[PDB]
Amino acid sequence: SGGGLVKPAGSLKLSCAASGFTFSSYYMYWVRQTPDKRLEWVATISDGGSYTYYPDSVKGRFTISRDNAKNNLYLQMSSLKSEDTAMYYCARDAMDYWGQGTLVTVSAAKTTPPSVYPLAVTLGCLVKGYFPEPVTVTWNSGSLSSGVHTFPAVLQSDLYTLSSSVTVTSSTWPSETVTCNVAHPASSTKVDKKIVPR
Amino acid sequence: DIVLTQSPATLSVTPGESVSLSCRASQSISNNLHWYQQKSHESPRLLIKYASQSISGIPSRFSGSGSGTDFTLSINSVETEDFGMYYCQQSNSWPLTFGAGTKLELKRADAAPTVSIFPPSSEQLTSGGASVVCFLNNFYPKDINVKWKIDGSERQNGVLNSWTDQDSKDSTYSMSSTLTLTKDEYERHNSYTCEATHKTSTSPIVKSFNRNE
Repeated sequence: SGGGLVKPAGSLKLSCAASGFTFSSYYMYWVRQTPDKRLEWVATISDGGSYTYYPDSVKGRFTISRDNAKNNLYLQMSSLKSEDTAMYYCARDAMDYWGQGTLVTVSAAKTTPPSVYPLAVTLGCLVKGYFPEPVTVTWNSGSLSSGVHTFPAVLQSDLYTLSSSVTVTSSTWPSETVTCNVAHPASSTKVDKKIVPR
Repeated sequence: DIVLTQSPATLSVTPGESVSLSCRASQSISNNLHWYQQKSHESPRLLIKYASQSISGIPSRFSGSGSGTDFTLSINSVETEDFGMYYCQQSNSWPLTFGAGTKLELKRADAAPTVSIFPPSSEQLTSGGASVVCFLNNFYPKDINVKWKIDGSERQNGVLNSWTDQDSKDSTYSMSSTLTLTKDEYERHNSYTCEATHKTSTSPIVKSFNRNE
């Protein structure tokens, strides 16, 4: 935990709660995975915390640390750059994970709600120009899952756009209310767009 | 820095076939190489430590071999629960490095694309934007070719595409193509075409509509 959206140059402290082994007998790691799925080594910490190791990449900006008492691993990022955007994991030492991630996102961009446009078989939805990428689309409050295809959002310029398509039966459509359910947690936005004929 | 070149980037394989994934280090790395597995929406799993030492519990079908520069991770007879990413990482040089990875994908019969063109919603127009959306859905040979035709002439600029991972139910692919023009721009032409070429056919699938019906 400790993730989230941060503006370039910001600072942030990630944590890592261990249980199920002896946190003090192991060397810890911080490893990240960038959106383009590339894996990078961020930092290493000795069993007792006397030795630290970092690539040049984050040298002098990131600071790995731990609490053998409270069983905590820390990553203190400073002077964040756009390139630090990624999922961050921790692992015990060949790194043996146990972290489920925690997404850090460095961007100068401002949170902004989407706009939902109906698309009228196959219907579809158009969520356009929203920023903090987390968005959820379900049809008829999820009761209509199957034949659905939400496409990975692609960043236009400063905002995200994305499409979802449901393929129902033709006997069912205009005679039954079909609905696109968009939810943008990042700005407490929830929109219901009714796909209508003609 | 030691760069690890994995190959190939992706590999289509049927359940039951056996595979060998390569990971070549740009320097005698020695036995210090390791393989990881990553399935969709899950963090990495260490499969093999130090080249041939597989971790307790990992199924027998996985086996790693190598020294110096070429390391291979074989899987004798792939199981459904094996499709995902495979990364190798070394541990004897300075910046601890990783490979870009190999995506193991599940081979299936060629599946024909189901195409749909959707003209801009009136709500969007009232905003002054006109997004023409086209969905190419549930095809298999991932390689598909989409073209846009505005009043018969090819249109490359302003096209945005997006693909999906292999569907965990029918192992097909899907993709959406979006052509974005302004309202003025959009209202200057009549017919809009989304044209798709694929392995499943010699002649392209084409779907179209005219602005004034």
